[PDB]
Amino acid sequence: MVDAFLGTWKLVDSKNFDDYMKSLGVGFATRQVASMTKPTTIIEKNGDILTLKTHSTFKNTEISFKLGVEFDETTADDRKVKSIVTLDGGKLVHLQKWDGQETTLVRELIDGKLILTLTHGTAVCTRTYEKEA
Ligand SMILES: CCCCCCCC/C=C/CCCCCCCC(=O)O
Repeated sequence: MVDAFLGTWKLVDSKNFDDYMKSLGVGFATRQVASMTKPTTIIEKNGDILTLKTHSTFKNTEISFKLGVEFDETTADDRKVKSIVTLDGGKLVHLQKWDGQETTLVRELIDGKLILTLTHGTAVCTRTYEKEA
């Protein structure tokens, strides 16, 4: 059900990431470096366990989870959140909760590209990834 998402993906477009980061309280210097990074996202599965790596010249993260089962996560910007990832309408929907706040990270495949939509507050960022062979 999550198979088309699997593989190695490289960032090729980003819209409103600064707005999203600023909404989360990320400092200007971090936003500045992040605005010039092009991460690689690697999504792998082993049975019911997905592992999602995000690699860059700036920061790296890795999470492992089962769909539909809450997990603790420490984000790239050091938020300690309660997370859950599901499939909804064919999209991979990652919801993070902390301090009564929420943000969603929604991934969907359009014409073979992976679109990541990040929403926090009123900020909506769209990042496009292309698959590495
Ligand atoms: C791990 C790569 C880090 C990139 C720099 C991020 C700076 C700190 C910002 C944190 C806010 C949360 C961002 C989540 C999305 C990361 C980029 C993406 O996967 O397309």
